[PDB]
Amino acid sequence: SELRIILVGKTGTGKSAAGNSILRKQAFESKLGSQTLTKTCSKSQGSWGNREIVIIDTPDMFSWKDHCEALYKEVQRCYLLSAPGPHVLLLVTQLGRYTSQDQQAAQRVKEIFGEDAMGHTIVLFTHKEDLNGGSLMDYMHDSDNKALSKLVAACGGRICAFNNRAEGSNQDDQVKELMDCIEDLLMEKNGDHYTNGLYSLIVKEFKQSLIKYMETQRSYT
Repeated sequence: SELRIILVGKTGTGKSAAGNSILRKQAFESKLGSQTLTKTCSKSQGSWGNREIVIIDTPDMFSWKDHCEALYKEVQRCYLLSAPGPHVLLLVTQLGRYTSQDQQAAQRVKEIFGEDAMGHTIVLFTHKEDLNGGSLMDYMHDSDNKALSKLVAACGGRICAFNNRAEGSNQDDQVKELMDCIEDLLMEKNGDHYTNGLYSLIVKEFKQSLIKYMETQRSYT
């Protein structure tokens, strides 16, 4: 009955702080008034509605253009920490600021986890206060950002808004909204988690397979 979530997103959008909001603790390094840069994967756990939540935070470099040795090592770490596969990938973006770099982060999710990972992805929008009291759905409807529309479509319209600084009922409400989105997704998937050939495989063997897998995914994109 455990729920495994992987966090991804463009640098500066606040994915680690979103993880902390969900778990209601300082699970991942994130300091008010400073910019976060996550160098290595880590995991933390909490609960919601009597089930255990396992969150895997990823290095910022997953979202970048790079293919260094450390990248392959950390991807293998991410797969080991999230095995036998994530129920949800949470792609973290800042409201009103979906740029080429967010597009790259989305492309990298497909590269690292497979294009079909979009079918278990939910788009988070941080800085929800910038809706100025309007609804997120109206914001999506009225947005002329074509790349953002394409991401939201790939994700089956699954979206949620957060203020990472939320407290009390504001915090409880945003986490509940996310959990409701997750529950709807899992109902539709008969409770299935996402998986792929690399999860099935689960150090040198994995590395070689991952490089080939990523190359294949780049072509599809």
